[PDB]
Amino acid sequence: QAPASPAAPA
Amino acid sequence: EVKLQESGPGLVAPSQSLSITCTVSGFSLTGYGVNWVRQPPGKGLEWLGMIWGDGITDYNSALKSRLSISKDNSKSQVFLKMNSLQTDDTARYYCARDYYGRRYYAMDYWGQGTSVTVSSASTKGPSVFPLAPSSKGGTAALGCLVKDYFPEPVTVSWNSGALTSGVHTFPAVLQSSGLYSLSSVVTVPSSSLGTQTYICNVNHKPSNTKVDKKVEPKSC
Amino acid sequence: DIELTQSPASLAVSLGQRATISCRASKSVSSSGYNYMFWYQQKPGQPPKLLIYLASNLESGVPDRFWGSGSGTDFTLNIHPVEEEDAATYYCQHSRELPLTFGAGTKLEIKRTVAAPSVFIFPPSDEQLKSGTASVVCLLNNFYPREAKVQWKVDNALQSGNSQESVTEQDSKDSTYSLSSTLTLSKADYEKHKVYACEVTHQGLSSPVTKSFNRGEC
Repeated sequence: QAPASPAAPA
Repeated sequence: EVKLQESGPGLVAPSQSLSITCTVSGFSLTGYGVNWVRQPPGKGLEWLGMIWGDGITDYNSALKSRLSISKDNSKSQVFLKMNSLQTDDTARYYCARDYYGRRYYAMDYWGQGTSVTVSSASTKGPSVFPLAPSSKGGTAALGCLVKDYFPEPVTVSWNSGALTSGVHTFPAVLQSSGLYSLSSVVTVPSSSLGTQTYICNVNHKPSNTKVDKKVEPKSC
Repeated sequence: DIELTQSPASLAVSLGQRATISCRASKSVSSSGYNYMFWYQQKPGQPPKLLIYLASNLESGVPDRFWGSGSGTDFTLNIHPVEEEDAATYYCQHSRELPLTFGAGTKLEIKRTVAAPSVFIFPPSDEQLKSGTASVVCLLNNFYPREAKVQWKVDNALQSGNSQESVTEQDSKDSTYSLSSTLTLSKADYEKHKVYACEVTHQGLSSPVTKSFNRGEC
């Protein structure tokens, strides 16, 4: 359930 | 079967431009993002940038003014271009896929890399010389001396990759001449000298040179 | 800009014992209860290979012996028992903000029982002597530890400043090193002398071994 890297486009 | 392979010049002059191509297969560039990472020889890893599936392109802020990253989904190619090249842009340049496409901004599959030197000096293929085995049926040493090439690197195999065990290809050294030299040795058993033939294949991508060389002793 | 301080820069461990490598971040790399921290293994002539993702998750196909722990700004990579094939450089990276940064790396040396070198010597080829230079190569095959002393003699005359050494990366299978010292002379200086000698001082030898040839001899 780990979200994408915070440094990545959201 | 996931693969990536980098291709580029090997040598570039200072203040000139650099273009590298990363060719992928086994997955679509529509779904996965791809990074450029470089490694200066001796030192460690520096992240250059990323191009995601949707086309969003992220750059290292310190080099954003010199970097350009593009792709072609249909031809499975990712491109890097760097301007105003100085000597400390000398490195192996890797392309690495986004780890499992989960967007954790880590890397699973890398290419083998492409070496780039930044210098005005001209390319120069190597001279190859035998290191013939002495008058020793125990264990005997022979090799090849790969001399006066620029820039790095050279790859050395034996009998077109047939002989692998006992081989030791030494790191290159920079001679006072400003050219590179290494020796590649092999520890075979004494008996096999008269019977079986040993050939060292030497490869220098920057000069496009391929040199096979028979290594025998005797005939004084 | 987040910095990652890796320690120590290099580390020696005995077969069967434990290696502990540390990565300290200059800011927290935590978000939503996950730590955006990764560990790679790089062997020579190869690209880095991810072993650990998100601080503690073990990549499939990587042995149980490797495990990552930590959170916030303090992270560790542990190996136990250490194997021969673990001889490599290990790197940490984060993805908390941009740009992504890496540690400067930790080089892991694998300790093993003392082992002495197999010394050989090689005369300059005939075709090299044609060009006008002469290279005299001395090989020290599969030894440990890395500390070695190579002395050149030309007609029993102690040389200095005209040789260069090159050491291989630790071997994946037997944890040994190999070394090539190359003496450089001109055709003239080479033809002027007779006996060429390589003298090796290594902890695994009782006293210095010497190998030598005379110019002309087979």
